[PDB]
Amino acid sequence: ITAYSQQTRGLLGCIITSLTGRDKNQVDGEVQVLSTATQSFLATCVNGVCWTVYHGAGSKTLAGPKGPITQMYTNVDQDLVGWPAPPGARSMTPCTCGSSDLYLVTRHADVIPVRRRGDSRGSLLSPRPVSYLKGSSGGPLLCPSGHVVGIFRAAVCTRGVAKAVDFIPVESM
Amino acid sequence: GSVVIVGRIILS
Ligand SMILES: *[C@](O)(C(=O)O)[C@@H](CC(F)F)NC(=O)[C@@H](CC(C)C)NC(=O)[C@@]1(Cc2ccsc2C(=O)O)Cc2ccccc2N1
Repeated sequence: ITAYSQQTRGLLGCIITSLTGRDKNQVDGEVQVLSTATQSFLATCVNGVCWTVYHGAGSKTLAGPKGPITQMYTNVDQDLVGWPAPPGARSMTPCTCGSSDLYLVTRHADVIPVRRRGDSRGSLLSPRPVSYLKGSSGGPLLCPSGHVVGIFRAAVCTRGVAKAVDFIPVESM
Repeated sequence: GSVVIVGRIILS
Protein backbone atom coordinates (compact mmCIF):
# COMPACT_ATOMS: atom_id res chain seq x y z
CA ILE A 1 0.00 0.00 0.00
CA THR A 2 1.16 3.48 -0.94
CA ALA A 3 -0.35 6.93 -0.46
CA TYR A 4 0.22 10.56 -1.51
CA SER A 5 -1.67 13.72 -0.55
CA GLN A 6 -2.95 16.79 -2.33
CA GLN A 7 -3.98 19.98 -0.54
CA THR A 8 -6.89 21.72 -2.27
CA ARG A 9 -7.57 24.72 -0.06
CA GLY A 10 -5.90 27.34 2.04
CA LEU A 11 -7.01 29.03 5.21
CA LEU A 12 -9.09 31.89 3.91
CA GLY A 13 -11.05 29.61 1.59
CA CYS A 14 -11.66 27.00 4.33
CA ILE A 15 -13.16 29.70 6.56
CA ILE A 16 -15.53 31.07 3.90
CA THR A 17 -16.59 27.64 2.67
CA SER A 18 -17.53 26.72 6.25
CA LEU A 19 -19.82 29.76 6.41
CA THR A 20 -21.34 29.17 2.99
CA GLY A 21 -21.57 25.38 2.97
CA ARG A 22 -20.84 25.63 -0.74
CA ASP A 23 -17.85 23.59 -1.97
CA LYS A 24 -17.25 23.96 -5.76
CA ASN A 25 -13.84 22.22 -5.74
CA GLN A 26 -13.62 18.92 -7.57
CA VAL A 27 -13.31 16.15 -5.02
CA ASP A 28 -11.23 12.95 -5.56
CA GLY A 29 -9.24 10.26 -3.75
CA GLU A 30 -10.30 7.81 -1.06
CA VAL A 31 -9.69 9.88 2.00
CA GLN A 32 -10.75 13.48 2.58
CA VAL A 33 -8.72 15.87 4.73
CA LEU A 34 -11.32 17.82 6.66
CA SER A 35 -11.21 20.91 8.80
CA THR A 36 -13.42 22.95 11.06
CA ALA A 37 -12.41 26.07 13.00
CA THR A 38 -11.40 23.99 15.99
CA GLN A 39 -9.88 20.93 14.29
CA SER A 40 -8.53 18.98 11.36
CA PHE A 41 -9.20 15.27 10.73
CA LEU A 42 -9.96 12.80 7.92
CA ALA A 43 -12.91 10.96 6.39
CA THR A 44 -12.76 7.55 4.64
CA CYS A 45 -15.14 6.92 1.72
CA VAL A 46 -16.60 3.43 1.91
CA ASN A 47 -19.59 2.50 -0.27
CA GLY A 48 -20.49 6.07 -1.21
CA VAL A 49 -20.57 7.47 2.31
CA CYS A 50 -17.81 9.69 3.66
CA TRP A 51 -17.13 8.53 7.13
CA THR A 52 -15.43 10.21 10.05
CA VAL A 53 -15.21 10.51 13.83
CA TYR A 54 -18.11 12.10 15.72
CA HIS A 55 -15.68 13.79 18.14
CA GLY A 56 -14.32 15.68 15.15
CA ALA A 57 -17.32 16.57 12.95
CA GLY A 58 -19.93 16.65 15.69
CA SER A 59 -23.31 16.90 13.96
CA LYS A 60 -22.16 19.46 11.38
CA THR A 61 -22.91 19.50 7.60
CA LEU A 62 -20.23 18.88 5.00
CA ALA A 63 -19.81 21.62 2.39
CA GLY A 64 -20.73 20.33 -1.05
CA PRO A 65 -21.17 21.37 -4.68
CA LYS A 66 -24.78 22.29 -4.00
CA GLY A 67 -24.30 23.59 -0.43
CA PRO A 68 -24.26 21.86 2.96
CA ILE A 69 -24.58 18.05 3.02
CA THR A 70 -26.61 16.75 6.00
CA GLN A 71 -25.22 13.73 7.87
CA MET A 72 -27.01 10.56 6.74
CA TYR A 73 -25.57 8.58 9.65
CA THR A 74 -24.96 9.88 13.17
CA ASN A 75 -23.95 7.46 15.96
CA VAL A 76 -22.68 9.21 19.04
CA ASP A 77 -21.92 6.01 20.97
CA GLN A 78 -19.88 4.41 18.18
CA ASP A 79 -18.22 7.83 17.63
CA LEU A 80 -19.15 7.48 13.95
CA VAL A 81 -20.75 9.93 11.48
CA GLY A 82 -21.35 9.58 7.73
CA TRP A 83 -22.22 11.92 4.87
CA PRO A 84 -23.39 10.93 1.40
CA ALA A 85 -20.00 11.08 -0.39
CA PRO A 86 -19.43 14.08 -2.64
CA PRO A 87 -19.32 13.16 -6.32
CA GLY A 88 -15.76 12.39 -7.34
CA ALA A 89 -14.66 10.75 -4.10
CA ARG A 90 -13.19 7.30 -4.68
CA SER A 91 -15.19 4.79 -2.63
CA MET A 92 -13.32 1.99 -0.85
CA THR A 93 -14.79 -1.45 -0.19
CA PRO A 94 -15.05 -3.05 3.23
CA CYS A 95 -12.52 -5.79 3.90
CA THR A 96 -13.57 -9.40 4.57
CA CYS A 97 -10.39 -11.25 3.61
CA GLY A 98 -9.99 -10.92 7.39
CA SER A 99 -6.26 -10.14 7.57
CA SER A 100 -4.65 -9.03 10.84
CA ASP A 101 -1.52 -7.04 10.02
CA LEU A 102 -3.26 -3.81 9.08
CA TYR A 103 -2.27 -0.49 7.51
CA LEU A 104 -3.03 2.92 8.97
CA VAL A 105 -3.06 5.77 6.48
CA THR A 106 -2.29 9.07 8.22
CA ARG A 107 -2.88 12.75 7.41
CA HIS A 108 0.71 12.94 6.05
CA ALA A 109 -0.14 10.06 3.76
CA ASP A 110 2.22 7.71 5.56
CA VAL A 111 1.11 4.10 5.75
CA ILE A 112 1.90 2.58 9.12
CA PRO A 113 1.71 -1.07 10.07
CA VAL A 114 -0.73 -2.03 12.79
CA ARG A 115 -1.20 -5.43 14.35
CA ARG A 116 -4.85 -6.25 14.86
CA ARG A 117 -5.46 -6.96 18.53
CA GLY A 118 -9.23 -7.26 18.77
CA ASP A 119 -12.45 -6.13 17.09
CA SER A 120 -11.36 -2.48 17.14
CA ARG A 121 -7.95 -2.33 18.83
CA GLY A 122 -4.51 -2.47 17.24
CA SER A 123 -0.90 -2.28 18.30
CA LEU A 124 1.47 -0.14 16.23
CA LEU A 125 4.24 -2.31 14.81
CA SER A 126 6.75 0.48 15.39
CA PRO A 127 6.11 3.40 17.73
CA ARG A 128 5.35 6.83 16.38
CA PRO A 129 5.18 10.13 18.23
CA VAL A 130 1.49 10.82 18.98
CA SER A 131 1.85 14.30 17.46
CA TYR A 132 2.40 12.50 14.19
CA LEU A 133 -1.01 10.83 14.53
CA LYS A 134 -2.77 14.09 15.45
CA GLY A 135 -5.13 15.13 12.65
CA SER A 136 -5.49 11.51 11.46
CA SER A 137 -8.77 10.57 13.18
CA GLY A 138 -11.19 9.25 10.59
CA GLY A 139 -8.31 7.79 8.56
CA PRO A 140 -8.59 4.26 7.15
CA LEU A 141 -7.17 1.04 8.52
CA LEU A 142 -6.50 -1.12 5.50
CA CYS A 143 -5.81 -4.81 5.06
CA PRO A 144 -3.12 -6.01 2.68
CA SER A 145 -5.55 -6.11 -0.28
CA GLY A 146 -6.53 -2.45 0.02
CA HIS A 147 -9.90 -3.00 1.66
CA VAL A 148 -10.97 -1.05 4.70
CA VAL A 149 -11.40 -2.64 8.13
CA GLY A 150 -12.09 0.59 9.98
CA ILE A 151 -11.27 4.19 10.74
CA PHE A 152 -8.79 5.49 13.29
CA ARG A 153 -10.46 6.80 16.46
CA ALA A 154 -7.92 7.11 19.26
CA ALA A 155 -4.24 6.53 19.98
CA VAL A 156 -3.14 4.97 23.27
CA CYS A 157 0.19 6.48 24.25
CA THR A 158 2.55 7.25 27.13
CA ARG A 159 5.21 9.92 27.38
CA GLY A 160 4.38 11.08 23.86
CA VAL A 161 4.59 7.77 22.00
CA ALA A 162 1.62 6.10 20.34
CA LYS A 163 1.79 2.36 20.92
CA ALA A 164 -1.77 1.27 20.17
CA VAL A 165 -4.72 2.67 18.23
CA ASP A 166 -8.42 2.32 18.88
CA PHE A 167 -10.55 2.08 15.76
CA ILE A 168 -14.18 1.79 14.69
CA PRO A 169 -14.85 -1.46 12.85
CA VAL A 170 -16.25 -1.31 9.31
CA GLU A 171 -18.73 -3.79 10.71
CA SER A 172 -20.44 -0.93 12.60
CA MET A 173 -20.71 1.20 9.46
CA GLY B 1 -20.37 26.17 10.25
CA SER B 2 -19.72 23.31 7.83
CA VAL B 3 -16.92 20.80 7.76
CA VAL B 4 -14.71 21.61 4.76
CA ILE B 5 -12.65 19.31 2.55
CA VAL B 6 -9.25 21.02 2.39
CA GLY B 7 -7.35 18.17 0.73
CA ARG B 8 -7.31 14.46 -0.16
CA ILE B 9 -5.27 11.32 0.04
CA ILE B 10 -4.93 9.14 -3.05
CA LEU B 11 -4.47 5.39 -2.46
CA SER B 12 -2.34 3.11 -4.60
C1 LIG C 1 -8.15 12.20 16.17
O1 LIG C 1 -9.27 12.92 16.73
C2 LIG C 1 -7.19 13.29 15.52
O2 LIG C 1 -6.41 14.00 16.23
O3 LIG C 1 -7.19 13.39 14.26
C3 LIG C 1 -7.34 11.45 17.35
C4 LIG C 1 -6.11 12.20 17.83
C5 LIG C 1 -4.81 11.51 18.05
F1 LIG C 1 -4.74 10.29 18.01
F2 LIG C 1 -4.32 11.80 19.15
N1 LIG C 1 -8.28 11.18 18.50
C6 LIG C 1 -8.05 12.01 19.62
O4 LIG C 1 -7.13 12.84 19.46
C7 LIG C 1 -8.83 11.78 20.87
C8 LIG C 1 -10.33 12.06 20.89
C9 LIG C 1 -10.99 11.25 22.04
C10 LIG C 1 -12.43 11.69 22.29
C11 LIG C 1 -10.97 9.76 21.70
N2 LIG C 1 -8.37 10.99 21.98
C12 LIG C 1 -7.15 10.38 21.96
O5 LIG C 1 -6.74 9.89 20.88
C13 LIG C 1 -6.30 10.37 23.27
C14 LIG C 1 -4.77 10.30 22.93
C15 LIG C 1 -4.19 11.71 22.79
C16 LIG C 1 -4.68 12.71 21.88
C17 LIG C 1 -4.31 13.99 22.22
S1 LIG C 1 -3.39 14.01 23.66
C18 LIG C 1 -3.49 12.33 23.82
C19 LIG C 1 -3.02 11.53 24.97
O6 LIG C 1 -3.36 10.30 24.96
O7 LIG C 1 -2.34 12.20 25.80
C20 LIG C 1 -6.54 11.57 24.24
C21 LIG C 1 -6.95 10.91 25.52
C22 LIG C 1 -7.29 11.48 26.74
C23 LIG C 1 -7.65 10.63 27.79
C24 LIG C 1 -7.66 9.23 27.61
C25 LIG C 1 -7.31 8.69 26.37
C26 LIG C 1 -6.97 9.54 25.34
N3 LIG C 1 -6.60 9.10 24.05
